[PDB]
Amino acid sequence: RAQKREQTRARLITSARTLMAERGVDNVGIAEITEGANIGTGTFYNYFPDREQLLQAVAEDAFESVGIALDQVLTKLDDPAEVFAGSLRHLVRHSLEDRIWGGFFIQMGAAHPVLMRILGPRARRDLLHGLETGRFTIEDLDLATTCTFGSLIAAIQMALSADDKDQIFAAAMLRMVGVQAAEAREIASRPLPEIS
Amino acid sequence: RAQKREQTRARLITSARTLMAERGVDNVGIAEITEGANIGTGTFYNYFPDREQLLQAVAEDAFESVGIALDQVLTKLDDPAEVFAGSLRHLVRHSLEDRIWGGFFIQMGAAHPVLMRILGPRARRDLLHGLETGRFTIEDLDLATTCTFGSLIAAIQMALSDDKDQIFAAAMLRMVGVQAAEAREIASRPLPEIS
Ligand SMILES: Oc1cccc(O)c1
Ligand SMILES: Oc1cccc(O)c1
Repeated sequence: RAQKREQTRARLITSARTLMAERGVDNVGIAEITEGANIGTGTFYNYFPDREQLLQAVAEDAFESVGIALDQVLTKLDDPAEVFAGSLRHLVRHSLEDRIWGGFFIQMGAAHPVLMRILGPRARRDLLHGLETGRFTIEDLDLATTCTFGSLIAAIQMALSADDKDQIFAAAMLRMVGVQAAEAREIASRPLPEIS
Repeated sequence: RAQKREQTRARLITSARTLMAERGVDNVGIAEITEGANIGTGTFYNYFPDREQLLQAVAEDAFESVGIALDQVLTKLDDPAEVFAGSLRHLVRHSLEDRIWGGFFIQMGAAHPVLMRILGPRARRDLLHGLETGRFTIEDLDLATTCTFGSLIAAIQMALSDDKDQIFAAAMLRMVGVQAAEAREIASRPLPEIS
């Protein structure tokens, strides 16, 4: 049935996440994942065409969780520049602390597309907000959104293979959207609201 | 000696580029490539472990050619901002007009590392100069250069799906501390022909 497939995909996603969180997205095979979901190994490809799709579902789950948490806290700040900066700083910190996250930004070339499906609409919103209040200067909204995540990935990959890294990165993104060079740094250094 | 091994590698690179420039990166296999280099299909793996390494070498060849060209023109301008902007615009224009380039950005996950090792040092140089001059405001030179290419890739991928090069360059200027208002002006000045 289609209902059986529905819950199995869900169980596989849960299995993959639990295992990768412990050992790394790169150190878990589908045999172990199918075991965790309680199904025959040779039956995996009955729910996912390949490994990548499953990886993407796990990444969506991770990014969406933070996205929702960010929408709960951050947006409650008045300065659009702080909302955007704070959001970015949380992503960077999560990347340097979550085993599974670091794995997404390195061993996954589809990180960008996933980030765009889940956090893109949120970032665009935050940027549009800053544009409407004259806080930001942006010529193309979609470009700023996609470049932000392209930069995030590169930024996290560098940091991972190496401290206010999050602050420095956020400042650069603030400057990219039209914030005075000196002001940007200050805004990216404001106390960061707890995300947990 | 293994000197022939080196010659073959070079011939394979030449073959892949010629073929991919006419048919597109994704429509050319080991079969066609080895044929252009005049060797058997199977012997391919005696020169490259995978098709991916050859693809990277072809991209290196294309990025280096433009890098060298830029080093002999753009760098002659007096405004560091315009040197950086113009260089980025050439990269965007090539990406949208050259069949082979489009393929590197939407058919190769190693785009960033290849760009970073060939153009990275060049962009970093131009950014440092602009930092010396006080034209830019950058806290971490490596971060700025790796972010520029991260952005370039994303920007090109989007475009590939009227003056997009100017807009991209302006945003990068803004990212490095250039006044939002004067950024678009600099990014719209006549572009010096690279070749
Ligand atoms: O959820 C997000 C992610 C990145 C930037 C932002 O403003 C919001
Ligand atoms: O060769 C390059 C490529 C991109 C930016 C730059 O300043 C130089």
